[PDB]
Amino acid sequence: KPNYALKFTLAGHTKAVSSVKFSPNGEWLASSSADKLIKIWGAYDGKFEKTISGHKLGISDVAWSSDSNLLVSASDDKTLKIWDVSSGKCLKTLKGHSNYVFCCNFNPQSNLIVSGSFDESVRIWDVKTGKCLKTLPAHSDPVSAVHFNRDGSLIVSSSYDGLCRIWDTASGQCLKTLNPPVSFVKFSPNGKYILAATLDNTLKLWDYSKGKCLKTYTGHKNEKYCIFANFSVTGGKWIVSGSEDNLVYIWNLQTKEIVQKLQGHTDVVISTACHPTENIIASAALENDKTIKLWKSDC
Ligand SMILES: Cc1nc(F)ccc1-c1cc(Cn2ccn(C)c2=N)cc(C(=O)NCc2ccc(Cl)c(Cl)c2)c1
Repeated sequence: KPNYALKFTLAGHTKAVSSVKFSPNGEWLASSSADKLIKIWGAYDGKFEKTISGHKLGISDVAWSSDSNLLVSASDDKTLKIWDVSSGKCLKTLKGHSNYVFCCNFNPQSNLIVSGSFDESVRIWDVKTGKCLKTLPAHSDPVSAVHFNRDGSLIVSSSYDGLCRIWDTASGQCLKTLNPPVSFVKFSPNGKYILAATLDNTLKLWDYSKGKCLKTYTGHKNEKYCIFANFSVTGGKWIVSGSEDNLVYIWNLQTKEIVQKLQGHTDVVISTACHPTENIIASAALENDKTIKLWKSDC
């Protein structure tokens, strides 16, 4: 069992925190917020580094490029923005969605960005030009998550419509459809499995090639919000997720037993992230809390 303990509470956002992500080189934590700002924090000392501003409405999501130099943010102003982290400057504004942009990610090469929107579409953008390359009529309800697999050849998307769809990046064509609302989806690190959250207090680990569910994780509270979930792989093999009972849940991946519930937040833990090399979790909560917490375990 892990023994995550609170190391830092990061305060500064003035509305709900929407997403936290560690940079791939492990050095930074980025946070987005309904307060229209991105904040950058030291991953190991918790130290506030800078605020990045420019969006006209709340930010739902942020994601890092592979070299840790760029960020992309998704916003209720219906755009995404590409940021140079070291200068804080907006490089591109990605325009095209007809409703709030909810989720975003770079591919491993980081020449592409994928986005999902309340307009029920998934878009694929060129990082260099900022132009939309493809619009996928992906779903029949808001898109809750978008994720590239390990080499970027595939995109997985999820939606309130209850579907999880896998797309061929190069052509935009749908390869597989896996119905309670699906509130989150992500590829496993090797790209073989998919972790999917549904709004019936349930996480499931699917085999992608087989199209069958392998494990089911329950005990948390998730019926209203799209809550990030993670594979923790630096120590023991865990599943990590937030919860609407203000706790961070950690399951043993193989046995599906809840092995730790992290107490401290005073609102829904909407986002969790796992550090790329250290046994460190970042968690962030909604507007009655507005803080980010950094936790460290020996295993
Ligand atoms: C707090 C905040 N502030 C802003 F300014 C803008 C957005 C948000 C926000 C963030 C998250 C976490 N998050 C973000 C990206 N990703 C992949 C996530 N999991 C979730 C929600 C949510 O649950 N909103 C209702 C809802 C229910 C069902 C569906 Cl289907 C959808 Cl799409 C949304 C809202």
